Amino acid sequence: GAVRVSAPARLSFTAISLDGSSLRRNGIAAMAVDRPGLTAEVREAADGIVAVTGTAEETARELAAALEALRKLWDGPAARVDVLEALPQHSGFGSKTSTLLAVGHAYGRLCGVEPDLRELARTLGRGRTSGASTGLSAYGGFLVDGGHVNPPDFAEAPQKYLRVAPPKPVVRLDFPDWPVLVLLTHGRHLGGQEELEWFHSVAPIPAEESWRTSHLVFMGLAPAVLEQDFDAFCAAVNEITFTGHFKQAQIAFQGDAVADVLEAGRAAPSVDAIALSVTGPACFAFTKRPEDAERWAWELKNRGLIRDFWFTRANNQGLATTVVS
Amino acid sequence: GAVRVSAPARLSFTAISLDGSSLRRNGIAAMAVDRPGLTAEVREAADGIVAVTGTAEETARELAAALEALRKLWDGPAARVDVLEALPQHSGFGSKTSTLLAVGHAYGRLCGVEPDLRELARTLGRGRTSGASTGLSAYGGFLVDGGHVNPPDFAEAPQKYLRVAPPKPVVRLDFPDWPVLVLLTHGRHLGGQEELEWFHSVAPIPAEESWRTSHLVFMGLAPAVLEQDFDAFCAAVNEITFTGHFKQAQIAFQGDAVADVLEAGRAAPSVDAIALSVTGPACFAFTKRPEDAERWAWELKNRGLIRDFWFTRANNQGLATTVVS
Ligand SMILES: Nc1c([C@@H]2O[C@H](COP(=O)(O)O)[C@@H](O)[C@H]2O)n[nH]c1C(=O)O
Ligand SMILES: Nc1c([C@@H]2O[C@H](COP(=O)(O)O)[C@@H](O)[C@H]2O)n[nH]c1C(=O)O
Ligand code: NA
Ligand code: NA
Repeated sequence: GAVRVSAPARLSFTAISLDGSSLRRNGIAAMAVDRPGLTAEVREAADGIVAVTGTAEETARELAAALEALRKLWDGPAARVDVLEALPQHSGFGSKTSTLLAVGHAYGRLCGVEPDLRELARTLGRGRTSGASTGLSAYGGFLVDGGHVNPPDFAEAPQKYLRVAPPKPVVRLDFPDWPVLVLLTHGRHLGGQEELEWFHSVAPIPAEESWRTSHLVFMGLAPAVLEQDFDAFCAAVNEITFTGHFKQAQIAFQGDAVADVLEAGRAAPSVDAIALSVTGPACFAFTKRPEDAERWAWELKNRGLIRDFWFTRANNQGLATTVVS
Repeated sequence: GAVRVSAPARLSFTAISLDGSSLRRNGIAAMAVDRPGLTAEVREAADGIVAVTGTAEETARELAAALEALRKLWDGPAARVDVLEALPQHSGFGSKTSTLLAVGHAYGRLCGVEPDLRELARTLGRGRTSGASTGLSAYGGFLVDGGHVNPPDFAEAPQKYLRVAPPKPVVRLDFPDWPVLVLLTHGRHLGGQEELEWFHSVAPIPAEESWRTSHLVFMGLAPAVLEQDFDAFCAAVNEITFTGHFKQAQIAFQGDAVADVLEAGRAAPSVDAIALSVTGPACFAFTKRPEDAERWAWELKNRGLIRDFWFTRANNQGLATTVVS
């Protein structure tokens, strides 16, 4: 037998609370989509040897380590995982957390265990700052996690904390039946030390900017999703993309390759709103005229301003498993 | 037969978005408690004449009008409602909405109808600004509604809007198993035109203040509730009570009678946090030392600084109905 697992990608709108005086830090607004997706089959390894196929080396080593640990934890068989459809690594799709939880849950099912995904996340050391991928793995839809309570020492040295349980979702909603335009831009994958050094230049952000981001997320995005108000939703997405303090810093860190696409989407009458997922290269867009947006993205792809584009829709469930032979 | 309905009071922490440039207006953070409570019995009026007992005149006239309308709407019998336990009127307990929805739903049950409470609210003209009482009637617990999308004209004349469907809850959580100390202060019930004139002096509030209130609510109160973090919860409640721009204006409008109690609660080591519900007179407090807080409130009541006090707990369900004879 095999356990077949499917999971959605995570698209992130913004991180919220990154100032040096707030009661809490982090917080992520995010949604789940069908494409790109993860599709993987977990079965007993014939030779009793853990085996991983169909991912980049970093994720494959990490899946092997996860399977060797869960094998010891649940006293299960050595597993092979064949990843038939991989989430693109370090592209703004939340691939590591989404894949570790999907495969872990699947191996869990193979072991006759039904794991808590927040616990599995903890066990595999995921969602230290973000609860987005962890929550969407469980629920799908649109979600905002409440990040982490800040300690009394926080105001003194905000840089030590900002950088064991993943934040639970303070908002979880079904995403309306609106199509999502995914835009794969030209974008570098960021340099670990270049990134840490970049983050320590931008953060802590002004307190007022944390507050405005909470306001745009909780009193902009989230009610628009809940009330299925397309115009309200797009107004909030654009306010985040084009005015969000931390988002602006992410766009500038990625540079012209992403900025040119966001400005093109804003300019285009076929694109009602557009966003950068994390630091990309994945951007995502909303349109009440997808026929027009298709034609717009096809020309950007021809010109070589983007590498690729596709329409997808929200996943309002999270991961799914089937037994197959 | 009779339908016996019980419903919790609504305690309000703060209104959120009351500036002249925000994507949305209003928004309420609130919770449901057992005491004060509503307890009412709805039966067929023997003489075929609508009858209301056990409330103040304003609410009684309004319940009669509601029963005469729902009678016509659902083609039901003339009802009598005996309100055995009334929510105190205009005291910060959300009595009108809570009572209209409880009695309407009960009469509904008498008519063999199961009404949508948001629709019933609309029908009876409730939750024009607040969704707090409407949502807590349905769910109980702790909730934050997302208020109302602001029109394009809003930025021009914010005063026209600020002042048909009630806002749905963007956050709904179970309240943890913490006791709530209710403090009934000396407080005037506000003058309709004194209030409208007061509101037009304070609102619109600065944009930065709207943003900080969203931040304290969504990235303060709500995650603390979700994670059952008492110290985090109290830190957020106090930040709202003592620094909330709009809350400060409500305290100053009510004056010394409420301000003296809030300052006493803040000063008291037995009171970890305290809040004013709307403009009161009801305040409410949290304590990890309720034995000490009991002794503190007993002395304030003896001295005559408060009229009354009681402990209660959260109601995590909303209204409940039973059939009785
Ligand atoms: N910069 C991040 C992250 C980081 O990605 C990593 C994976 O996250 P998940 O896939 O577990 O959700 C985390 O380390 C988080 O810091 N998330 N959202 C953002 C954002 O800017 O919106
Ligand atoms: N100033 C209000 C109101 C008003 O009370 C009335 C009843 O509300 P519900 O009982 O339907 O929730 C509404 O008209 C609202 O404007 N609510 N919360 C507040 C607050 O300051 O927190
Ligand atoms: Na556009
Ligand atoms: Na105190």
